[PDB]
Amino acid sequence: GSSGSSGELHPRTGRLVSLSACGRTARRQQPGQEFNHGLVLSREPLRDGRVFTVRIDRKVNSWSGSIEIGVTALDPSVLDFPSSATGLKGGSWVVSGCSVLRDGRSVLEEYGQDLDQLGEGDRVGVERTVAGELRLWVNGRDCGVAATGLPPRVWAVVDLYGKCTQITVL
Repeated sequence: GSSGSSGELHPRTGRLVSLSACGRTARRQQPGQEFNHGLVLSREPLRDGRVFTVRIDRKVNSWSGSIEIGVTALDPSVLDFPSSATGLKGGSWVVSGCSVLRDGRSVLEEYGQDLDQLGEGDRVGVERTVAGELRLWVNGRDCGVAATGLPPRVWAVVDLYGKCTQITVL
Protein backbone atom coordinates (compact mmCIF):
# COMPACT_ATOMS: atom_id res chain seq x y z
CA GLY A 1 0.00 0.00 0.00
CA SER A 2 1.18 3.49 0.91
CA SER A 3 2.13 6.03 -1.76
CA GLY A 4 3.73 9.05 -0.11
CA SER A 5 1.12 11.58 -1.20
CA SER A 6 -1.11 14.12 0.55
CA GLY A 7 -4.13 15.40 -1.35
CA GLU A 8 -3.30 14.23 -4.86
CA LEU A 9 -4.93 15.77 -7.94
CA HIS A 10 -8.18 14.94 -9.73
CA PRO A 11 -7.75 13.40 -13.21
CA ARG A 12 -10.50 15.67 -14.53
CA THR A 13 -9.24 19.01 -15.85
CA GLY A 14 -9.88 21.65 -18.49
CA ARG A 15 -8.53 21.56 -22.04
CA LEU A 16 -5.07 23.10 -21.79
CA VAL A 17 -4.71 21.48 -18.37
CA SER A 18 -3.37 17.92 -18.32
CA LEU A 19 -2.51 15.39 -15.61
CA SER A 20 -0.39 12.25 -15.36
CA ALA A 21 -1.53 8.64 -14.99
CA CYS A 22 -0.67 8.72 -11.29
CA GLY A 23 -2.83 11.79 -10.73
CA ARG A 24 -0.24 13.73 -8.75
CA THR A 25 1.10 16.07 -11.43
CA ALA A 26 -0.62 18.98 -13.19
CA ARG A 27 0.57 20.94 -16.22
CA ARG A 28 -0.72 23.35 -18.87
CA GLN A 29 -0.38 23.21 -22.65
CA GLN A 30 0.14 25.85 -25.35
CA PRO A 31 2.46 28.04 -23.24
CA GLY A 32 2.88 30.34 -26.22
CA GLN A 33 -0.65 31.66 -26.63
CA GLU A 34 -2.82 31.94 -23.52
CA PHE A 35 -2.52 31.47 -19.76
CA ASN A 36 -5.81 30.83 -17.96
CA HIS A 37 -7.98 28.08 -19.46
CA GLY A 38 -8.59 25.44 -16.82
CA LEU A 39 -7.83 24.31 -13.27
CA VAL A 40 -6.62 21.44 -11.09
CA LEU A 41 -8.16 20.32 -7.80
CA SER A 42 -7.21 17.62 -5.30
CA ARG A 43 -8.50 14.06 -5.60
CA GLU A 44 -9.63 13.97 -1.97
CA PRO A 45 -10.80 16.61 0.55
CA LEU A 46 -8.04 17.95 2.79
CA ARG A 47 -8.37 16.83 6.42
CA ASP A 48 -7.95 18.95 9.54
CA GLY A 49 -4.28 19.86 9.79
CA ARG A 50 -3.42 18.22 6.48
CA VAL A 51 -1.42 20.73 4.44
CA PHE A 52 -1.61 20.35 0.66
CA THR A 53 1.89 21.27 -0.53
CA VAL A 54 2.92 21.64 -4.17
CA ARG A 55 6.14 22.42 -6.04
CA ILE A 56 6.63 24.35 -9.28
CA ASP A 57 7.96 21.84 -11.81
CA ARG A 58 8.35 24.47 -14.53
CA LYS A 59 7.89 28.24 -14.65
CA VAL A 60 7.83 30.32 -17.83
CA ASN A 61 9.15 33.89 -17.60
CA SER A 62 7.61 34.89 -20.93
CA TRP A 63 4.43 36.26 -19.35
CA SER A 64 3.74 38.61 -16.44
CA GLY A 65 1.00 36.61 -14.73
CA SER A 66 1.01 34.77 -11.41
CA ILE A 67 0.11 31.48 -9.74
CA GLU A 68 -3.25 30.88 -8.06
CA ILE A 69 -3.71 28.40 -5.22
CA GLY A 70 -6.17 27.84 -2.38
CA VAL A 71 -9.13 25.72 -1.33
CA THR A 72 -12.76 25.17 -2.33
CA ALA A 73 -15.96 23.65 -0.94
CA LEU A 74 -17.05 22.06 -4.21
CA ASP A 75 -16.26 18.47 -5.17
CA PRO A 76 -13.99 18.14 -8.23
CA SER A 77 -16.21 15.32 -9.49
CA VAL A 78 -18.97 17.85 -10.20
CA LEU A 79 -17.12 21.17 -10.13
CA ASP A 80 -17.27 23.79 -12.89
CA PHE A 81 -13.67 24.73 -13.67
CA PRO A 82 -14.00 28.51 -14.12
CA SER A 83 -11.71 30.80 -16.11
CA SER A 84 -9.26 30.64 -13.20
CA ALA A 85 -8.83 29.65 -9.56
CA THR A 86 -9.70 33.18 -8.45
CA GLY A 87 -12.82 32.85 -10.59
CA LEU A 88 -14.28 30.19 -8.31
CA LYS A 89 -17.47 30.53 -6.26
CA GLY A 90 -19.59 28.61 -3.77
CA GLY A 91 -17.32 29.07 -0.77
CA SER A 92 -13.92 29.00 -2.46
CA TRP A 93 -10.78 30.73 -1.18
CA VAL A 94 -7.96 31.62 -3.57
CA VAL A 95 -4.70 33.55 -3.28
CA SER A 96 -3.91 35.88 -6.18
CA GLY A 97 -0.38 36.52 -4.96
CA CYS A 98 -0.24 38.19 -1.56
CA SER A 99 -4.00 38.62 -1.93
CA VAL A 100 -6.56 36.31 -0.34
CA LEU A 101 -10.01 36.21 -1.95
CA ARG A 102 -13.23 34.25 -1.44
CA ASP A 103 -15.78 33.46 -4.15
CA GLY A 104 -14.11 36.12 -6.27
CA ARG A 105 -13.93 38.79 -3.58
CA SER A 106 -10.87 40.34 -1.93
CA VAL A 107 -10.86 40.04 1.86
CA LEU A 108 -7.19 40.13 2.84
CA GLU A 109 -4.15 41.72 1.20
CA GLU A 110 -0.40 42.02 1.78
CA TYR A 111 -0.53 38.46 3.13
CA GLY A 112 2.63 37.01 4.65
CA GLN A 113 3.42 34.57 1.86
CA ASP A 114 3.62 35.98 -1.67
CA LEU A 115 2.83 33.54 -4.47
CA ASP A 116 3.70 36.21 -7.04
CA GLN A 117 7.27 35.95 -5.76
CA LEU A 118 7.50 32.27 -6.70
CA GLY A 119 9.50 31.35 -9.78
CA GLU A 120 11.23 27.99 -10.10
CA GLY A 121 12.72 27.15 -6.71
CA ASP A 122 9.83 27.86 -4.36
CA ARG A 123 6.97 25.58 -3.33
CA VAL A 124 3.67 26.51 -1.69
CA GLY A 125 0.81 24.74 0.08
CA VAL A 126 -2.56 25.32 1.71
CA GLU A 127 -4.22 24.15 4.93
CA ARG A 128 -7.66 24.20 6.54
CA THR A 129 -7.72 24.46 10.34
CA VAL A 130 -10.47 22.68 12.27
CA ALA A 131 -11.93 26.07 13.18
CA GLY A 132 -12.24 26.75 9.46
CA GLU A 133 -9.27 29.01 8.77
CA LEU A 134 -7.33 28.79 5.50
CA ARG A 135 -3.55 28.99 5.85
CA LEU A 136 -0.53 28.71 3.55
CA TRP A 137 2.83 26.95 3.89
CA VAL A 138 6.06 27.70 2.02
CA ASN A 139 8.92 25.20 2.04
CA GLY A 140 7.26 23.71 5.10
CA ARG A 141 6.89 26.91 7.10
CA ASP A 142 3.94 28.77 8.62
CA CYS A 143 2.88 31.96 6.83
CA GLY A 144 -0.19 32.92 8.84
CA VAL A 145 -3.95 32.98 8.32
CA ALA A 146 -5.45 33.89 4.95
CA ALA A 147 -9.18 33.73 5.66
CA THR A 148 -11.65 32.29 8.16
CA GLY A 149 -15.11 30.75 8.14
CA LEU A 150 -14.47 27.60 6.10
CA PRO A 151 -16.71 24.51 5.81
CA PRO A 152 -16.06 21.12 7.46
CA ARG A 153 -14.99 19.73 4.09
CA VAL A 154 -12.72 21.38 1.53
CA TRP A 155 -10.48 20.51 -1.42
CA ALA A 156 -7.04 21.65 -2.56
CA VAL A 157 -7.38 24.03 -5.51
CA VAL A 158 -4.52 24.95 -7.84
CA ASP A 159 -4.11 26.88 -11.10
CA LEU A 160 -1.29 26.97 -13.64
CA TYR A 161 -1.42 30.12 -15.78
CA GLY A 162 1.20 32.58 -16.99
CA LYS A 163 4.10 32.29 -14.55
CA CYS A 164 3.08 28.84 -13.31
CA THR A 165 2.73 26.06 -15.88
CA GLN A 166 3.33 22.76 -14.08
CA ILE A 167 2.86 21.69 -10.46
CA THR A 168 3.56 18.57 -8.40
CA VAL A 169 2.13 17.50 -5.04
CA LEU A 170 4.58 16.69 -2.24
